[PDB]
Amino acid sequence: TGYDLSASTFSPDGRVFQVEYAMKAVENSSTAIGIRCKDGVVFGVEKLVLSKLYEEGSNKRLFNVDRHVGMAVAGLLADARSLADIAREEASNFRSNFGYNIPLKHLADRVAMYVHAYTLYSAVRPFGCSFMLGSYSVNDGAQLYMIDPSGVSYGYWGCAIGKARQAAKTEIEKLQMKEMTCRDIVKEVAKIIYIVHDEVKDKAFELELSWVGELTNGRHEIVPKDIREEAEKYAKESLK
Amino acid sequence: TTTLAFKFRHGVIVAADSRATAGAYIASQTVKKVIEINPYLLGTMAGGAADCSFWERLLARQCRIYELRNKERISVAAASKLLANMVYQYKGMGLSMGTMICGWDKRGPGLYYVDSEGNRISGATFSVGSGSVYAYGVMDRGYSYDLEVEQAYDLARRAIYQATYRDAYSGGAVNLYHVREDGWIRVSSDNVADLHEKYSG
Amino acid sequence: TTIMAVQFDGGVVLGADSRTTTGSYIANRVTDKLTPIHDRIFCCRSGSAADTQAVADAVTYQLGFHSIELNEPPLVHTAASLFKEMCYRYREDLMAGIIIAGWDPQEGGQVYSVPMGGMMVRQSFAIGGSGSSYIYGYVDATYREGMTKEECLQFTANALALAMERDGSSGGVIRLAAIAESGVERQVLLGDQIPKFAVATL
Amino acid sequence: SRRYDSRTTIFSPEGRLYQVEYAMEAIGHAGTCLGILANDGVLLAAERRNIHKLLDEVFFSEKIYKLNEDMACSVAGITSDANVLTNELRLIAQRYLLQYQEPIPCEQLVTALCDIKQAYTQFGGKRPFGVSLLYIGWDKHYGFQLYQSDPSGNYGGWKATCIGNNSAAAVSMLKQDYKEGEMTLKSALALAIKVLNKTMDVSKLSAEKVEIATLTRENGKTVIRVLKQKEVEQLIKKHEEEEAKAEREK
Amino acid sequence: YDRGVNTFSPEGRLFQVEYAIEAIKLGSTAIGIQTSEGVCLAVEKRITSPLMEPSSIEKIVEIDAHIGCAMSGLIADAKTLIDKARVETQNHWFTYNETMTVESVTQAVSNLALQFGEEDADPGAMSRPFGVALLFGGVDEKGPQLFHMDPSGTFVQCDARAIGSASEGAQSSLQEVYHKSMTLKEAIKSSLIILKQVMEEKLNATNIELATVQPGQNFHMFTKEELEEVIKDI
Amino acid sequence: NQYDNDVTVWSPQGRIHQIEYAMEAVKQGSATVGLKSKTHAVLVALKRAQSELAAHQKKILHVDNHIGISIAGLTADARLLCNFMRQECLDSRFVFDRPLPVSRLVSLIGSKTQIPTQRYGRRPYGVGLLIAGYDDMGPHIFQTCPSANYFDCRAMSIGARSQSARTYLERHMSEFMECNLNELVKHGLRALRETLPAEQDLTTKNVSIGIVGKDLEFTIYDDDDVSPFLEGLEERP
Amino acid sequence: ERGYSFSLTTFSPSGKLVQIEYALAAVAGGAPSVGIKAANGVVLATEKKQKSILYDERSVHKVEPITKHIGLVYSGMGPDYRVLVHRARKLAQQYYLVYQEPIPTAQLVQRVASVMQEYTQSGGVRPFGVSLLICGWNEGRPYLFQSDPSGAYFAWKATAMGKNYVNGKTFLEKRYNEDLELEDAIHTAILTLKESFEGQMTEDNIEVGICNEAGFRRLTPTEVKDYLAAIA
Amino acid sequence: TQNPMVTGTSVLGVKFEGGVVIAADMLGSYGSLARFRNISRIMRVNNSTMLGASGDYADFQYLKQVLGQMVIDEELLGDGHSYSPRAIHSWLTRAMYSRRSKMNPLWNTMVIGGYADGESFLGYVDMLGVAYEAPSLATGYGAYLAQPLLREVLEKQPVLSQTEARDLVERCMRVLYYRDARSYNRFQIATVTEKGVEIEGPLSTETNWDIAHMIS
Amino acid sequence: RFSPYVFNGGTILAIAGEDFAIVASDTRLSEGFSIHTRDSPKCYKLTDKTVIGCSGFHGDCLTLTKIIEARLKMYKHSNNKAMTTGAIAAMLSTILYSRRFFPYYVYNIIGGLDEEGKGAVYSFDPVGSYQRDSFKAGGSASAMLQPLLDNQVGFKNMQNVEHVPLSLDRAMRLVKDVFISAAERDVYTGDALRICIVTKEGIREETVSLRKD
Repeated sequence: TGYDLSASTFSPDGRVFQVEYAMKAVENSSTAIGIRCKDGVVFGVEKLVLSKLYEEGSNKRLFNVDRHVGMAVAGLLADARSLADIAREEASNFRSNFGYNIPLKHLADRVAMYVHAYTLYSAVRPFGCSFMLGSYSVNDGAQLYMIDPSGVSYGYWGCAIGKARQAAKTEIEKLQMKEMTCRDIVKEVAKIIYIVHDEVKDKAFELELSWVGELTNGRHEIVPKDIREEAEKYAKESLK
Repeated sequence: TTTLAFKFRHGVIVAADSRATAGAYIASQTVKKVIEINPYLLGTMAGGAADCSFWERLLARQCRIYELRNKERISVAAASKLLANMVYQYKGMGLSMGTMICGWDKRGPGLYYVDSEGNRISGATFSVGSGSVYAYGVMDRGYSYDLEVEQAYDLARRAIYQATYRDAYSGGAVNLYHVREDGWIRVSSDNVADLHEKYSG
Repeated sequence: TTIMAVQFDGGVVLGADSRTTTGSYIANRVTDKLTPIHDRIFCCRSGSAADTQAVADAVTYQLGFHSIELNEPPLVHTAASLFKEMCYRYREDLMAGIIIAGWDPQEGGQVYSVPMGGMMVRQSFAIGGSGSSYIYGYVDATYREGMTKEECLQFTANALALAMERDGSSGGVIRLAAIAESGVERQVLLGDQIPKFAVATL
Repeated sequence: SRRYDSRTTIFSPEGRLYQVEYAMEAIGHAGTCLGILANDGVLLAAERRNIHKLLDEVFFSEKIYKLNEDMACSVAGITSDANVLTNELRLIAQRYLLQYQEPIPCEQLVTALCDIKQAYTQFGGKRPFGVSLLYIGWDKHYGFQLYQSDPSGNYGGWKATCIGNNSAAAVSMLKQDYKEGEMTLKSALALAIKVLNKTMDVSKLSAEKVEIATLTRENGKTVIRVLKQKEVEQLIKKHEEEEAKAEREK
Repeated sequence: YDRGVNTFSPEGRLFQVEYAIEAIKLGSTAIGIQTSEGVCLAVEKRITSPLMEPSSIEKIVEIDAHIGCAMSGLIADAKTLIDKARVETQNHWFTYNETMTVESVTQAVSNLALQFGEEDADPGAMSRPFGVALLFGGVDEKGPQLFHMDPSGTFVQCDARAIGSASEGAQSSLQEVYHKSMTLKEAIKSSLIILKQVMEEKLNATNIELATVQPGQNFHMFTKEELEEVIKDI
Repeated sequence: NQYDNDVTVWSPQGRIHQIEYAMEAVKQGSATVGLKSKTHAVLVALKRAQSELAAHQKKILHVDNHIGISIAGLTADARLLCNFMRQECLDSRFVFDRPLPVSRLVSLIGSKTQIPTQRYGRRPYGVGLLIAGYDDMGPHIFQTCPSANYFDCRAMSIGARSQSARTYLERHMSEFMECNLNELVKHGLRALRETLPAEQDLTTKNVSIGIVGKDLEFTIYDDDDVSPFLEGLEERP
Repeated sequence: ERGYSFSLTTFSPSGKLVQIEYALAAVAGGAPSVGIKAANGVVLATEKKQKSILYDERSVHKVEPITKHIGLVYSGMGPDYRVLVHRARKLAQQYYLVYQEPIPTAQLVQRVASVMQEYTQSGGVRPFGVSLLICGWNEGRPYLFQSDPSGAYFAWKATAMGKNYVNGKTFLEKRYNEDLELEDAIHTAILTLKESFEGQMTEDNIEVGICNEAGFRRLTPTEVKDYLAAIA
Repeated sequence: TQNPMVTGTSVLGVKFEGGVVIAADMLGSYGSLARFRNISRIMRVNNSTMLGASGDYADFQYLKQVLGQMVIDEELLGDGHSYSPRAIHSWLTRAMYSRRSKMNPLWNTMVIGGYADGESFLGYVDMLGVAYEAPSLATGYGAYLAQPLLREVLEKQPVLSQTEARDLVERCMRVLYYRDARSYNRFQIATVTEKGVEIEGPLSTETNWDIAHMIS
Repeated sequence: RFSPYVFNGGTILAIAGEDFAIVASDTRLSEGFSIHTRDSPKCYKLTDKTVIGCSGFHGDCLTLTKIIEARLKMYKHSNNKAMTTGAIAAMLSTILYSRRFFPYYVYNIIGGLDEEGKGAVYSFDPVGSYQRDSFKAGGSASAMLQPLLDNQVGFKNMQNVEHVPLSLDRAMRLVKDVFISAAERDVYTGDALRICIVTKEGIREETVSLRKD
């Protein structure tokens, strides 16, 4: 008490236990991974099937916040939707005020500043969601910034957020993703996500996978269905 | 446009023409120029028809609220003051409305006048409209506080007939209302042509 | 005053007249009408002097802050768009015309015009000011695509000299400025150096 | 904010108000103030506590202020609250003067202050002004008139009253030795000296320890005079002489 | 203090609203019966002392010429809602040249209900839920109607309902003695006898307030002589 | 403790106890099973009453001619959100002259319900909405939990004792889509029937439906006009 | 930003503002300072004890002017002192704008006291943790004012805030004269500062301001060490 | 907007089977001065809706920016839907009506062509917010020059082929160039059909001046 | 200077029969001296028992029509029933007065059936004064249509003429003839006509060609 009740107070040591609990709430959620390559940034997010009565593509953890910027989320999904709305609002404001699509670096910096701004007052609580934004530019290349619920945004060759994030990171380290090909990296993302998924822990599961990059003409899109089945088959084979 | 009203021993009489013109064109010859605010309260429309109708209806709503709240029929003076304030708060805003409200209350018969200018005047006789200047002549020269009901009726009818005849913005038919203790009674609604033929023969 | 900008292959050349008049009397006979928004972006201002100064200063503010936020130098199109928004939002009381030119790494030498009203469009050659009307023929008959730095400078100097000697609201000296990857370099043409043309004396 | 609020603007289970009770208790140990009425004027006796030799003491009065042209005030408690209260009172008094072209009646001004103090207790979530006020003045309707107000917002009209330590003893002395309707300025002054000597017996009557003020009506003009240090010494000498005479006769 | 105004219970409900419902049963007993020939409302006055004027003790209020209301609970808090309901009905009349339907009146009353908080809207708003249960009896185009307005905002249309100190048990007995084809006279007789049986004190014309709404007549409140005429047979 | 008395607090387990209470209240609400076909979408709710005397308050609200909702939880909050959604629908019809699509309506209400999860002293709308709509992309069924999170679903059951209906929906979800309108409404009615225990009966006088189809505007049916649908129904399993 | 509307400062059962007492305790725990009056001016002195010499003691200033005729020093928290001196500067500038005459020191201190009182009785704020010694000259007269975190104020001929402040006050009482000159005031102030410096004062560690009919001006280390040498 | 400072002249448009065709000159006139002669007064809403604009050009730029941003928002929604040309027409109508109602209108007249669901749509809105759909539409002086010919030929042939519509629009642009001071010999034409939206770059019209020798 | 209003033309007419209502209007949209289109009916059916004829400034016409639609929907959801003709008239009058200081430059005619199976036609003005009359014409040719309606439908100023209540066929023939006459002398109307028949059987729409000029 007193050191974990609000985000506007320090622990006797100077800690933010509300933000730590937000980190817990984003860790215990389903996994979501984002891999940037020299010619694209891909997202594979893991969907918990509460019941088979749901639709495929329901409650997407993948948002399309700008014409060229995606957003793979983990944590509270309503909070993620709100943050995606804020991100697209910021992108709209930048487009209106500067005549061109916002760069991903500044987009992520502004969004992280907003997230941190809602981690200062007792009148609000820190966001229960972490999110990775991937974009592409002709002059910048493929870019991928991961953002914490605390409000820290860093560029990541490849990141994972959720329960098996560290396992995904470690097994995908064998990939030299910084100069790889987006198409095959999609299949490798299917692989890594299948291995890091715990079937016993979550018997029912789905995958939402997408990329943005030079093959997309620099506009964010979902994976085409045919590539989806082929990557699914590759992941099944890699399950061994 | 012509409305007249006058109190006397046996209540109050209100009469009105039923012609409404949009410029030099008669828009309608069946306008109910007398507004029934309540079964015991009457207003008129003169000038801006829509403004008069809206303000009379809002006054009706306000007085219904007051009656429900205070378990009493609203005083004619109180209603006149409320309407005067309501119109005056928007003075000099293009409003062109003018009407006399009469009724029976704790102080017997009572007739007040209000306008878009905020002028709230009590009195015994009033008339407003294009032909009201004419209706003044007949009403003032034939008015008596002790007139019988039929004498009040035919005096008001004759005054409206003369106003409609001499003026051009007044015509159609006369609507007549008698306000007594219990409330109002629609005395008659007579075409000006029938009135003219009756008065000629 | 009169302002004239032309892009060359890899950069831009801008020029302005040095006359500002409060009626028939010259308020400032050496006035500067080309303001550096950034190290490679300039704005040629015309119209209401106070409006031009306020818009230029506010744009310099906002674009400098935006460039600091991006950690990268801005773009000519971005600056022109921000002028366009600023002029469109205040077209009722801000009455000015601004030619936004310069070089960026991604697009190169580029020029845009935002006259009174708040509209943005790129032009190879851009002309503005009260004296702008008298030189459309000369620029259409003299300007050909594919010019170099020096010949753009000479052509702009000639056109602005004609405009200033034919316009009562323009005169004095002419300020030229070339912007490219090498940098910005600015000179003033005064008196004899200004290109004087033949007069039909009879 | 529910846990961390102080909620000073709510009731109490037993119906009292702890904040105003604490304000009154603090005022009790605060400085001494006394107001008295005479047939030709009204007198104030204020006691200053901080009397270090490092004081510049250049001010005419410390706890006694002039609300307007014809009314003076004595404050008891937090002097920083007293200053803002006093200049607010001056502001509203001059507001009434502007609005009516007539000196603001003392009862009017006291009622306005009690209204604002009561509202500030009523809500706002802030600690109430823990300062008691004692107002003297002259008006067209009642002339010489003095009121004592409380931080709770309640006021009363008195012929004489004291606030501070030994308030009950002081008011007993007034009730015993005040000649209603027959109190001249001199006898009123002597009673005020008696009270200043007795209600604060610790650190017996001293010239610099207190300040004395008078309010009179000369030629239709309200005159507020602060008795100088030589005057306070004269009061001390007169009190000593009269006490010696009374004891010798005893 | 500590607990807020927007705090639920571990089982998932507002204990503040539960307290409001408790205050409802702390309120005065009221009865409403809707029939095919109108609707009747009654309430026990709970006279404290004979010095108190029975005139100022009236729990039945007119919302419009065709709508009466019975209030139980914080009678002081109920009058504000009653004023709001009447002004809303008159606004509907002013807008659409017709009497506002009883169901819409009840829905709007529900809209006003459960709109409070500390910092959730304009500061000049409510802080606590209304602690009054209401019975809106009326006549409109759907014939006689009767609505139980719960302070929870869970408005109900009910043929007959008893609320207040003796709400339950009395409501069951009224249902047992209640039928689907009763006349207005039968309805008033049954309501009166149930109220008399459940009275905590010896009732008379000065202990009850009775009112009715008829399909033909307007909202009429039973005066003392008719109250005695209808109670002497019971 | 202190993790359950406010909305802006963070539980050490990473949860919001107010959200937990709202999601408990939505289950404590009355039974409502909604489902859809390839062309039509129907909601079937059982209207609870405070007593036998009460007339089984309506749980299905008409938000638009092509979209309807059913509530489970706080009635006042449900009505407020229904008014807010219908205001959005009329705004869309006024601006773009088109019916506002169900997916966007549900996303908008989710965004609206997200703000109370962050605002200080603000409570979640303790009511869950089953939204059945028809638009250019066929029928759509959404469940908006008071947790401000919406789920697109072929067939959902909300309210107490909903596990039997959920099992029925999971069993027959393969055949919900291709059956026609009367078979679809019969399947929903049987799911609601299995919701309740054996001794109680699916009486016509306390069950209501709201159905919207390819050519059918969203219409609600009550005791008398759900009687033809309550024809040939098997007894309680 | 919401803003708490409940005053953090509340009346204790005894009526004492224990929060204000803690503020005064923070003032005492802060760096000491002294102020003294002469027959024709005021002298404010204080010590600036940094950490090791890595701090550029020259770069930062503690004595601050408000106008050409008013200066002040503080004992307490520099963060509060900065905002307080900035607001006092704004108030003096506004008064000069309104009345086209220099701010009287008494009126400026009254405004500062009103600001402190608003802080102490307002909600969501913390009482200021400084005590101000204010020197001013106006109408050919000197003025030295003590202003406390409680919001009150006094006109004090001599004062000492901070650690050992009561002993500093007694020492000033013993070594204070009614009709001393500015030279005697400087001697007394430096004598008190070295008696309560605890660590061998230096010209850099002592910063002094003088206010007289010529205005207010801060003594630079040159004449500072000159006076320390003359005083020993 | 109080006064239009730079103004583009009329815009023409007709509908053929399975699509619509629109045209407008590429000139932005500063009153009587033709400062801009290659700008685009036609904006592509999407692959099914397109707009042609007259009147002030800055207001057109603002309207294009807003419309593009909101189409981007719709695309980012990713609900599998698309704004119909009817919806675009209605939204432009409502924005124009609000803008006037605030007594700061938009000096622009817009023609909204589109083709969705096998329906060819051709909407008309103006500064003052009047809205309607017609088989033939023309703004400004076009409404007096080409719109009569458009209406006559459409009454003669209720439905005309795509090439017939293109020829008719070319002839109408020829007539506007002859008899309009604000026109230009080079104009931009575009077509919206099932394949999508196509803007056929800069195009010119053939001019006949044989009557110039008939003066005597 | 900017002019917020412009007269687009158009003529609306309505006759309230004993069991039916007829509301007819040309489909000519005008602007200054140019005709835009030959199809823009001024009649808009709200319910199966009520239609509105709105003429004048087309922008205000469209916005007011959509406002009436939105208020109809809100009232429908609130009261769980459709709106009566009188309720619609009062609501539209209140809407008109809500813009008293920015008047809607539109003429409105409410043609419908009440609960008693009786025709009802309500005339309006730009500000919101309304009443119920058996027959009313407004718009461009109101002055060219009112006397003929008064003499024929009302049988006004006629001797030795008994008053047969009008039938549907008589009303239809009369309205067709009156617009035939109006299209000649008035320039704002013609080329087409849309007629809405409101009866207990529903709303029947009939299109008739007029003087194509």
